[PDB]
Amino acid sequence: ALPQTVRIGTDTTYAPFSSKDAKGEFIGFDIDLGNEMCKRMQVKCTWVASDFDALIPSLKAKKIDAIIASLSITDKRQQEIAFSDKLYAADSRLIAAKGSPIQPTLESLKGKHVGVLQGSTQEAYANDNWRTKGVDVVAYANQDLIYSDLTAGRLDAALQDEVAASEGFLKQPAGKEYAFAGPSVKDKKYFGDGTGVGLRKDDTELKAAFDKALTELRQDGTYDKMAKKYFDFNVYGD
Repeated sequence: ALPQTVRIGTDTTYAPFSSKDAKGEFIGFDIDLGNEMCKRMQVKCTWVASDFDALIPSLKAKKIDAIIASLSITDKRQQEIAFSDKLYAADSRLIAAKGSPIQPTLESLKGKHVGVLQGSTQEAYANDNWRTKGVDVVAYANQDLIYSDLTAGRLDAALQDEVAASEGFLKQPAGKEYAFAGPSVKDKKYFGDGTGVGLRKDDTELKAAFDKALTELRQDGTYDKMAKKYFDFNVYGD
């Protein structure tokens, strides 16, 4: 059976997907997606705020029943837990000066100076595809210096998470004359297969319910209406 009340864990420090408003209500695209799915599942859902690092432990311990918290669908996590179908993409993407012909390809990037955050999934992607193939990829301790190096012309391009740069640098005055260069880069190995509802492996009925609700709210246009509140692009991806 479904939970009487599905307890859904999230970390409310990640706008525009999950945060708290002035009245202490949970808000964001993750919250809209969860609530809409729950409505169609005809189950009660209670949101539970905690730190992201505690979510999978809480799920395994049955303190909560589901995770919606921009949780990447990784093969490593798939070994321990289950996921719904993709909620939206969490891919990376290059940023360069407006008008730049740069593409996220080895051919385009040879001769270029690319910056990436040290220790990141973006760094790993850039390492295997670009740096070891001869592209000047330089790793940074701090994202802020990546962006100030880009605007100063020290860097030609920066490889970042797509949505975070879209909400951050590209909407700040310093990023006004900058733009994504080429399409997002997609690879489950480095970036996962999108985000999804995190679930216990044996709760197959609950997975079936979330997946059914998601398919239905996507095909009747509710997904796109909800996403448009936060995003002016195809956040779902491919």
